[PDB]
Amino acid sequence: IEEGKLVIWINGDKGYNGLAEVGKKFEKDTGIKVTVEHPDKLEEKFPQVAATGDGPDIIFWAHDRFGGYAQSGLLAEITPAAAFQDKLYPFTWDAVRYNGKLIAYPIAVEALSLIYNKDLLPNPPKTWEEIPALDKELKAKGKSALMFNLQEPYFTWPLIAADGGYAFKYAAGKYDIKDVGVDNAGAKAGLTFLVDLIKNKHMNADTDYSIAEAAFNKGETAMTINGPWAWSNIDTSAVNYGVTVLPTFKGQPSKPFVGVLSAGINAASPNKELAKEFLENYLLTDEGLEAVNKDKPLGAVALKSYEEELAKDPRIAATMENAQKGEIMPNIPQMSAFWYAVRTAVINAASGRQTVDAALAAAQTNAAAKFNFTERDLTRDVDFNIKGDDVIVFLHIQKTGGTTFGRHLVRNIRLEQPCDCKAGQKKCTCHRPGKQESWLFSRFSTGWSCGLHADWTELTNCVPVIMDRNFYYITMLRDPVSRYLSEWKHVQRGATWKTSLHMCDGRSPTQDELPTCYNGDDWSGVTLHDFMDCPSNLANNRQVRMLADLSLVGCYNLSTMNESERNPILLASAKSNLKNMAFYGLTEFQRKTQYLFERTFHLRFISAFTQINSTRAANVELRDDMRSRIEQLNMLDMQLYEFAKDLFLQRYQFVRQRERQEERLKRREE
Ligand SMILES: O=C(O)[C@H]1O[C@@H](Oc2ccc([N+](=O)[O-])cc2)[C@H](O)[C@@H](O)[C@@H]1O[C@H]1O[C@H](CO)[C@@H](O[C@@H]2O[C@@H](C(=O)O)[C@@H](O[C@H]3O[C@H](CO)[C@@H](O[C@@H]4O[C@H](C(=O)O)[C@@H](O[C@H]5O[C@H](CO)[C@@H](O)[C@H](O)[C@H]5NS(=O)(=O)O)[C@H](O)[C@H]4O)[C@H](O)[C@H]3NS(=O)(=O)O)[C@H](O)[C@H]2OS(=O)(=O)O)[C@H](O)[C@H]1NS(=O)(=O)O
Ligand SMILES: OC[C@H]1O[C@H](O[C@H]2[C@H](O)[C@@H](O)[C@@H](O[C@H]3[C@H](O)[C@@H](O)[C@@H](O[C@H]4[C@H](O)[C@@H](O)[C@@H](O)O[C@@H]4CO)O[C@@H]3CO)O[C@@H]2CO)[C@H](O)[C@@H](O)[C@@H]1O
Ligand SMILES: Nc1ncnc2c1ncn2[C@@H]1O[C@H](COP(=O)(O)O)[C@@H](OP(=O)(O)O)[C@H]1O
Ligand SMILES: [Cl-]
Ligand SMILES: [Cl-]
Ligand SMILES: [Cl-]
Ligand code: NA
Ligand code: NA
Ligand code: NA
Ligand code: NA
Repeated sequence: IEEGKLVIWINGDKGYNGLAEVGKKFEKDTGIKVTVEHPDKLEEKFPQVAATGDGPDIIFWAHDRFGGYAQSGLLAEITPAAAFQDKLYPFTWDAVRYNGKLIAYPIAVEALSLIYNKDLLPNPPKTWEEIPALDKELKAKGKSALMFNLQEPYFTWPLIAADGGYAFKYAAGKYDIKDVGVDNAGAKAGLTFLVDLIKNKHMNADTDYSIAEAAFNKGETAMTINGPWAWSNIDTSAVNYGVTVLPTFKGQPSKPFVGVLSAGINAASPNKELAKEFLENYLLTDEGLEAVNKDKPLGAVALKSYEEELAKDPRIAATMENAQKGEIMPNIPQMSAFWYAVRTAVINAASGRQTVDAALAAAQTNAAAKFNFTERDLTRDVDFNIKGDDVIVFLHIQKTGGTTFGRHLVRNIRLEQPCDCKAGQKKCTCHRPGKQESWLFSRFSTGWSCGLHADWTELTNCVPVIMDRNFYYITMLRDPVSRYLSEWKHVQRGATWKTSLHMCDGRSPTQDELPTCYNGDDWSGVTLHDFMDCPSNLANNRQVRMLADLSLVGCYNLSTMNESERNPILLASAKSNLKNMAFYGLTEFQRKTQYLFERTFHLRFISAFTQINSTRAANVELRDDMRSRIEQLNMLDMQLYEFAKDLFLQRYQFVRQRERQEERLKRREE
């Protein structure tokens, strides 16, 4: 981001040419250039890049995305004088308040309306229920009743919400993120109605924004559902159209989710005062908003003065009627998870590939961020025969507390013949009774015989050969921000693990495949910024990479597939390999780790594990924006760890409960 310039991101359906005109007036008056851009998926890109030092100075989107950005420390708190605040409606400032603080400037209120072609349909239907009859009439005339975007849940939500669907329950002054309303009876009735429209061929599951718009603007369909921004192209096509209240469902109004177009200032912007000037003194004026509105209409604008001027527009009147009947969107971080969940459910139900009930049940789980596991997933019972052919393999991922855990395995297990650890010696002899055979494959027993910090791909391909059986793989995991910081501090004091083989498909990577991040013998002294800056840093997503089958993505050769393909493959593979291990622990839960290891393998430790809170990672003072960048660099690991933590804690609860029941049944004999 350059100082002395402004870069603005706004969505491609908004009046970006008009906004650019406002930017040119600002430049005329100040010599400060303003660049407007409309990148694809800007709302996903922003948290990915703002966290570094790219990204725009100002980001426009509906307010629902901004709580998540604010929680990650990506937005500047905005500081409008009371005089300026009174220029906009309080309704709209509420939309942009997060945890007591204002995090953007409200621009305009948007709600979906029913848009109809007066030359085909001079009185639009008041109910969804009458649409099938109407369509049958229109099809006899070579036309259809209704087409609108079925791919984005924003457009189908009004119907799903009408009879009772909700996102998050509002209770006791906040949104309850555990009380999700996507699979209740009302939600199902709404979605069932839409699925039925499609089954009876009144609508097509494939219809998206473009297809619906093209059909309406060409007079092929009598109605569409869309926002104020859409009116411009309709006027361009010279359709004679009206904008009205959405139809009712089961006698109740359609309830669109209401958005407030909002302008946030990037926390990493060196231009915060200039951004403030532009927004307050150029855009949020009658003239600024008029310039944007003339390009693509904004809806009901937040600035009282200009909102009064346009209030008489019946299109805006209908927009206000639908907005009053709907609900303002929450701005909480969990909104994007809600939307992603509903997006998928609606597509799969609409296609007929999944029933409404199953699809919404899946959305419910996802929106509430829950994990369902089978009994088999929770039950890990290993008749561990040290006398037999069983071998425990400890896959040690760097900085997960593996030195501690590995020392526990060789020093701390009560065995008839425990490991023989001679004083002042690194390794131990962990042999079966009476034999010269090892029961533990690990750094402190066999050594790094399949390579330094051999990962899942290496171990599974090397261990069986180098020991000739039942192999019981185990590992430890750590929250990724802490694990990443720990690795940065260890590298900063000389760690490189440069002798690791990184073997996959029978060879090590080439330098082109895996470039080194440092010149010279090591990366000692590196700052966190420079650590984060190397694209090929093996610290990034280390736990996923080391638990996945790397052959599935072409090993270390990043040209063999795109990131959009490679990433889901890695995550799924790591989840599967982890889940299917005999056991794993979490660094943050030392005692639960001990207990589950003991109950999995039917072993006991001599001395209790202990929790060390005062780690080197814990001592790093971490800005929220920086934490967020570390999360983004480790996003696969963040997902793996969320999964792993939940499974681990569900395993703990399951095993403890069972043990408590057993004790009790025993007492209920005596
Ligand atoms: O045996 C020979 O061939 C011998 O021959 C001699 O010549 C003759 C001998 C005899 C006769 N005769 O007539 O009788 C004639 C001639 C010749 O002079 C020798 O050069 C030659 O020796 C060669 O072979 C021997 C046997 O293989 C080698 O000795 C082995 O290896 C040594 C070594 O590699 O240094 C040494 O191993 C011990 O020390 C290592 C280094 O510390 C240990 O490995 C390290 O483990 C670290 C760890 O786990 O902590 C790891 O650290 C990294 O990860 C951790 C955890 O994440 C981080 O904390 C660290 O920060 C991180 N550091 S990093 O970022 O820098 O990576 C390290 O990476 C890893 O290197 C090793 O575990 C330890 N083994 S031990 O405990 O068992 O002792 C030993 O002497 C020996 O090991 S072993 O074979 O017994 O297992 C010798 O090196 C080799 N010399 S060479 O010149 O040919 O290469
Ligand atoms: O990978 C699947 C898709 O993911 C991406 O879309 C996501 C967004 O990132 C989420 O934020 C959300 O989108 C919401 C949006 O936040 C909300 O404001 C509303 O968007 C309206 C907008 O208010 C209005 O101004 C106008 O622009 O129409 C928008 C709807 O098209 O509703 C959205 C949900 O429909 O969820 C979506 C996933 O549905 C990514 O951008 C996609 O390209 C990708 O396919
Ligand atoms: N019992 C324990 N409780 C909490 N953290 C522990 C621990 N034993 C080790 N760790 C942490 O695990 C990291 C070392 O992992 P490894 O042995 O795999 O290199 C260190 O993190 P820090 O570097 O942040 O201090 C260390 O503090
Ligand atoms: Cl070794
Ligand atoms: Cl614990
Ligand atoms: Cl037990
Ligand atoms: Na040795
Ligand atoms: Na260490
Ligand atoms: Na160096
Ligand atoms: Na800290």
